[PDB]
Amino acid sequence: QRKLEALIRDPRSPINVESLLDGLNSLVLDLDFPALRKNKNIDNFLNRYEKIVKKIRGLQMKAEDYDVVKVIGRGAFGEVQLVRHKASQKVYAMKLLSKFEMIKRSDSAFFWEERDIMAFANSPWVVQLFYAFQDDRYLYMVMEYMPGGDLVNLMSNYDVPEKWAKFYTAEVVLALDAIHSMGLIHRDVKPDNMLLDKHGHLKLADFGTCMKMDETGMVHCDTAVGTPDYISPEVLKSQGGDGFYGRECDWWSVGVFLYEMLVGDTPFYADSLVGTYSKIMDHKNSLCFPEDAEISKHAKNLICAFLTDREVRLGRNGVEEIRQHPFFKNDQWHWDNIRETAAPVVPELSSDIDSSNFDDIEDDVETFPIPKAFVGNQLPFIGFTYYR
Amino acid sequence: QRKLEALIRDPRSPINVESLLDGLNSLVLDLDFPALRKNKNIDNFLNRYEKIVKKIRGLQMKAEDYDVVKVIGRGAFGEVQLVRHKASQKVYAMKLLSKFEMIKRSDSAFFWEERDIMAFANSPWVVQLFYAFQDDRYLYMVMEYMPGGDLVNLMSNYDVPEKWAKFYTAEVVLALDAIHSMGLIHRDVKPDNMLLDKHGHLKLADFGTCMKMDETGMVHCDTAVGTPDYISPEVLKSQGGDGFYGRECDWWSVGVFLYEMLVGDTPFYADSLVGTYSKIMDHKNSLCFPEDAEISKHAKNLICAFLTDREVRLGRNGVEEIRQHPFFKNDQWHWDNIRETAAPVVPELSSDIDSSNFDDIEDDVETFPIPKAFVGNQLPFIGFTYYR
Ligand SMILES: NCc1ccc(Oc2ccc3c(c2)B(O)OC3)c(F)c1
Ligand SMILES: NCc1ccc(Oc2ccc3c(c2)B(O)OC3)c(F)c1
Repeated sequence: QRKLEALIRDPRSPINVESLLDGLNSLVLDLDFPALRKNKNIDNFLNRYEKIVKKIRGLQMKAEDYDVVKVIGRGAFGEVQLVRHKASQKVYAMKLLSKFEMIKRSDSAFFWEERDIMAFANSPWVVQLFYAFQDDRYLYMVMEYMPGGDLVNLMSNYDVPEKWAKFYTAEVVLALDAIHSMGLIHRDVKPDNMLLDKHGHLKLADFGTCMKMDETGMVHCDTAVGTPDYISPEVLKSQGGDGFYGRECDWWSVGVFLYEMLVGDTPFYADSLVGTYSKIMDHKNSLCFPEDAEISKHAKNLICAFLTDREVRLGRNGVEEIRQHPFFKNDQWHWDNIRETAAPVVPELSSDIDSSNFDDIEDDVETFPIPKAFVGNQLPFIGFTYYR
Repeated sequence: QRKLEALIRDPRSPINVESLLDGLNSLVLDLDFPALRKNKNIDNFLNRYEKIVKKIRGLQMKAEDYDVVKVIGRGAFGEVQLVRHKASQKVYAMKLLSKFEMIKRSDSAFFWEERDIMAFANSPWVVQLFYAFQDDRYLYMVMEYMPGGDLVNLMSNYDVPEKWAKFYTAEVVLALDAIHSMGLIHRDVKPDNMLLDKHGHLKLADFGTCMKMDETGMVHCDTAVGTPDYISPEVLKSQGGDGFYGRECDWWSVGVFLYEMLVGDTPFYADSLVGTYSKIMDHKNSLCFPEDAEISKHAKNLICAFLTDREVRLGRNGVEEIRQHPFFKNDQWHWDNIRETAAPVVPELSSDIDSSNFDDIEDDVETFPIPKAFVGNQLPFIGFTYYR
């Protein structure tokens, strides 16, 4: 009778208070309908709790506590908004995820690992999450705002020297090492999910595709997860069932990354997905540099090191072999202190709501149909709420 | 964001932790069925919480923490058991209430007031409740054990003098005054629900029929609640709709009580319910003493005082008029100290599990059918769990 309390005090546990509240709240949201209320038990339940649940809901953190400055990103499950918290006037980034879409597109569990990583990493490479909350429509995540934009934007606005590539890649390595050391594989590494902070130092951003490893160091996965241009071949083949893979796959991607950075296009680019896949599987005979784009011998090697079968891939036998590859030899920074050194491009920013390093998003509302019997659409999202 | 915590810390509140747990637990109990688990959302929910809920359930207080010494009472919703708590070896009385029967007989909300009264009265006249807990089958209430039995038993085993009647009635008065002062009407006063403690002093026992009063001091009730022999006529007539009644009705019953005690039969006894009702409505011309049973002039008056219309009933204008009625004049005790004086009959008891003052109960299992859709049978019982 003494453990239990600590169970509920524990911020990491699924039956800590906020989750329990999520419970009453999601239960109520999922039972309060005229059709279901024809059931006495459901009716006489709601009469008891419908009131205090509303009150609770008010005391909670809510979307209206924040001003929305501007939408800095948008995708198929929601948006990311620049915001300012009213009472404190502090600026944040806030990710909205449509509960309606997640149910519809049957993809309603990809955020747990994102939650816990951002909540608990306590790492300079992992964008921090301060609060996680929700309402009948969305999930919200309040994050430290990374004002530097992403590496896509940098590469879109720069011909990148190696001196720089050596830096950013280095930082990607340490970042991926942190996640790996937490027992997780990133699975969707790419400049898109690499954000530069106020000083121009990377943090990994989107973790919707993360997965925990075995006591060994592997994942049994039967679905391909990732983004065509950067998917490694071990992960592509896993699709066809019985796939047993590990962290090596992220290093593949770190590979493509550096190619993209230096050469200027992706190393398996195509006019199609089939044309990207089929060519990634032929990585042996398909990877090739332009003569004109003269990348160095050391840089050339690091790429090919990553771009090969998993059994021979740089990183197969530790991160150490990666770190001490000679392409990372330089005067500017050591691996002890890279993130406290003067990054290649420091963001010019006017104010705490300067979002110039992000593109302008357009702006151009769909909710669940009323149920006739109990379907339980809010059940997937119980345990999501989190307070610093 | 600061109130809320205190809300949940508050033992009186419905969203205090135990209730929240009751929530997850009852949700799980009501969703874990093959039929419903064909619903993805319900399935993928249970997979997350089914495990820790079981663990929680183990850490909880449970029926197996108690030995069952013997069944000291049984009725249509359950039993009352003498018990001993294993770890502490302390004896208690424990009331079981069948969840299955309460759903079936559509009477699943009569225990809340019983819970709170016994939990929170902090009164010598109100049997104390130490813990309230539950499982898929029953509700359990762990109470201080009243080893003296009830006043039915005493009257069954004694020709009662007035000196005694003056005492017990007195104690009933103070007891009913306490409940009244808590904003509640008892509605089922009768010796059955009067238990003598170790020293032979009354406490009121069953509160399944209690009701809170208005800011005025009344109850709007359209159902007759009580037990034929002791129902007052105002409450009988309330049945026929539009009944507005108050605490006076308990004093009616305190009336019958004293009659039963002194004369030896109930003052509206019959071979039937119709014969009991119809005769209670004629209380004007129907109440009458036996000449042989010579009750005193003062005692005679107190009865008739209670046994009359509500508008003229002793107690209509306060408890004071009751207290200083001359039938209560005596040398033994004052109203300041009655309960610390030497009761009329002190229980002879051999051990802490002596239940000689209770009858032997026989002993001669019916649970819910598996649901096909969500019905919510555990919803009525969310918020019942309580720990000292
Ligand atoms: N897979 C593409 C992607 C990249 C980044 C995403 O999230 C963001 C976007 C922008 C910012 C942040 C987080 B953040 O913490 O500061 C600014 C995001 F939601 C999706
Ligand atoms: N309406 C009849 C009735 C009377 C008393 C009831 O409960 C009991 C019975 C016996 C005991 C207790 C409580 B208790 O706290 O000590 C002994 C009870 F459950 C029903």
